[PDB]
Amino acid sequence: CTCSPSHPQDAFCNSDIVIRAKVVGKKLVKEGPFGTLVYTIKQMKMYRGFTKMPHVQYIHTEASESLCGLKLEVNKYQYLLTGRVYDGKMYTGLCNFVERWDQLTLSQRKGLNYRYHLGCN
Amino acid sequence: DPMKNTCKLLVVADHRFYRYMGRGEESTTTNYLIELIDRVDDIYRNTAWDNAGFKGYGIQIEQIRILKSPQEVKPGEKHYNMAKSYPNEEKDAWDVKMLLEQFSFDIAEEASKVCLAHLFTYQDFDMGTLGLAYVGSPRANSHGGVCPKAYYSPVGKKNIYLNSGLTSTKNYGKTILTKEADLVTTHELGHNFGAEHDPDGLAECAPNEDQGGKYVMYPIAVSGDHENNKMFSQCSKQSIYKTIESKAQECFQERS
Ligand code: NA
Ligand SMILES: [Zn+2]
Repeated sequence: CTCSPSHPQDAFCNSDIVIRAKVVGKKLVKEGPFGTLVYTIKQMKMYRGFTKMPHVQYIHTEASESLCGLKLEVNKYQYLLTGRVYDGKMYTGLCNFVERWDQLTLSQRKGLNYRYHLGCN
Repeated sequence: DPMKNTCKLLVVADHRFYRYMGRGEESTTTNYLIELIDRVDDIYRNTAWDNAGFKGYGIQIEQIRILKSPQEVKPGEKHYNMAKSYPNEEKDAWDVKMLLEQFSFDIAEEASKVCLAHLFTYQDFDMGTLGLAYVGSPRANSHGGVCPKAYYSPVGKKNIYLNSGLTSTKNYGKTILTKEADLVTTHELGHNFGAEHDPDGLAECAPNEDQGGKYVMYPIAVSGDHENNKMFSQCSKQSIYKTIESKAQECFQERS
């Protein structure tokens, strides 16, 4: 899987969901060619996607990284997640804007708050 | 057995690539692919998978299939070369994972006769995704990657092969540069050869710019100017070496 990073303000509006949820829960693997993975997360402050899918609980991703599967971590720190809504579910991929809330610099969180603009619409 | 040192690949250009990259011209499409594959082969063949003399392993085109026009489908049915995108028509591109599966399903018959099959398209996949591929493996029963090993698709009701991957040269409404396109394919064929992403934290295999930059298996495509960009990390080497040492005898052929 290969991604080309771009702008986070663009990624923000392009995504259906933008939350700062935690992964205090865990990860569950499924069957198939290579497999699917489903993380259980406790949402917190949603910044986008109140309409589409108000409050998310399960985030789906491919199990294989080569197929753009997303790699997170159990009962660990907070993440700023983005994703899409499809058939009543949220799917995130390696190419989606994702970052540990820890690493998120003061500069970025400042730009994140520039959500007030909501630009999108 | 440095005789069977070449993975022959079936290269396929869908109708979007033909129209948008080849500008509806056969020779332009053909030359773009041949030159791209030759530059990918150059990286591979000069790579010593053991830091010694285990090199000369590469990729060569067995055949180029250029689909000049979209595939006609009876309503309700889908095909990787159809005019419309899937599952969401309105979008310029298919769901990237879904397109690879569809391609694998439709090319099954032909993919069964080659080391690898690769689809080249021109569509703006979401969140800047340029490509993807099934990872290879030395495990005698590996389904994905180099060497066709039939996988039975329950819903397909037939054998399909996961010796595939795809590259798109479109991103954010723009055509990417050849230098970038070459690295996308090197990386996808890389998974096919058994490599996983270059990990961080360990970063012996993901150097910072001041060290030469990322190696080809890093997941973020970005540029292609740093020195390491056209080379495989030690992490990929170990990984690919085992895969080759095991699968070469099974499907690799003689060069040229
Ligand atoms: Na794109
Ligand atoms: Zn990859």
